[PDB]
Amino acid sequence: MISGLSHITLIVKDLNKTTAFLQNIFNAEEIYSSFSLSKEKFFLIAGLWICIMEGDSLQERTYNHIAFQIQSEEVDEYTERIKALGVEMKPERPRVQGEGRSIYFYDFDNHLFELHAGTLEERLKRY
Amino acid sequence: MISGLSHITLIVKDLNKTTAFLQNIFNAEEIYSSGDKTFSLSKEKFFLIAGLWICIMEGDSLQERTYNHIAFQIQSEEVDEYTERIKALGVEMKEGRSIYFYDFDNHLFELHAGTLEERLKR
Repeated sequence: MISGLSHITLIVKDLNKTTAFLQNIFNAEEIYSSFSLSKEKFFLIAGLWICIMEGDSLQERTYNHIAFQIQSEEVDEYTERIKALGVEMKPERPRVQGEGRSIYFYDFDNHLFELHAGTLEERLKRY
Repeated sequence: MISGLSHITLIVKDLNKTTAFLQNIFNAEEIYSSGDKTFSLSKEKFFLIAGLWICIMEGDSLQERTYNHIAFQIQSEEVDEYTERIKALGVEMKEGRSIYFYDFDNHLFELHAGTLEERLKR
């Protein structure tokens, strides 16, 4: 069986610019930096290992994405933080009852990120 | 501050085919299903894989393959086992430490043997 999540790998055209992005918004803690076969850095974000690699590859924008957990009270604060950095944010997404609030925004390489204030239990409860 | 991972959302063309893929390889447990084509409401399912909430929504597959991907952890002793199990599904694969393969929607997945924590020793 699967032990769990190992890490998430994102390819970006500008590693230093993305690094700043992650450190500002996610309080990402760099724990590794690339003789290396590629320019990459590993960050620890809320217990999750995120690997960023510099490269030309660019995935078209889609709803395939990662969602991090935040508390309801923090929605406005993160909204202000994203707004401050001029990063593109999505408008309010339609929701069903039991589905908590979320914020959606992009990095500089078509990666959509979600900050979700809801829970799985609430979602399944009504269900 | 961000307390951790909430969930991972993937878009796939065939939800029933993907569900089989998830259950077979990752021992994914379906815990939720919604959708009503007569109500113009697309299909969506929730699965639990090693305690992780995975949301799957039916839609378009990724247009091209890129190195952006998710990596799940397994045991080193399990590398050969998972290699063969993946092969049995006909999906394309790119006893070491990492297995790379795609599902039917151009999503690159990685099965990593060992912990990145231990990986740090370059």
